[PDB]
Amino acid sequence: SVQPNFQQDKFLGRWFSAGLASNSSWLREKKAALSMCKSVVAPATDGGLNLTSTFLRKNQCETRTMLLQPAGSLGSYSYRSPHWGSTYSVSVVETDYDQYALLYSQGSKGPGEDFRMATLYSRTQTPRAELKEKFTAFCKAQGFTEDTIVFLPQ
Repeated sequence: SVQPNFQQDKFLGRWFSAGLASNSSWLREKKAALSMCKSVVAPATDGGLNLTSTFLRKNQCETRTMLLQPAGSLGSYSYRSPHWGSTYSVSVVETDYDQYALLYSQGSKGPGEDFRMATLYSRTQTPRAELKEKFTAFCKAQGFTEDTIVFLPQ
């Protein structure tokens, strides 16, 4: 399921990763340890997106960029992970552009085929109660149990 009439240009800019859910234990625990991270979304040369995330380690702001390649309909992408020998489908399931986006990622090829993750993006570092509830309900609809749902603190 993809956001109808998806406007990629309105999805650009600064977002904060405010929650996630996944069937991968270690990803949930690590992302929890990192806290909310800033993401910057910019158009890529191939018509898709560059997603640049930053996180703090020790005295340092580390930068990571993921190329989300267009996968055939607006709002859906594919991400190739050389380190994990795998390719993943990434969809913007729902967004209002100015406050939130709900994303869903699953493995599509390689050993990470089984992987699944729901992600909450907010335009601010303090998502409102109603958006946290939306996200919990989104995760539940995607089969994630409440124990796999994690809100990332600022």
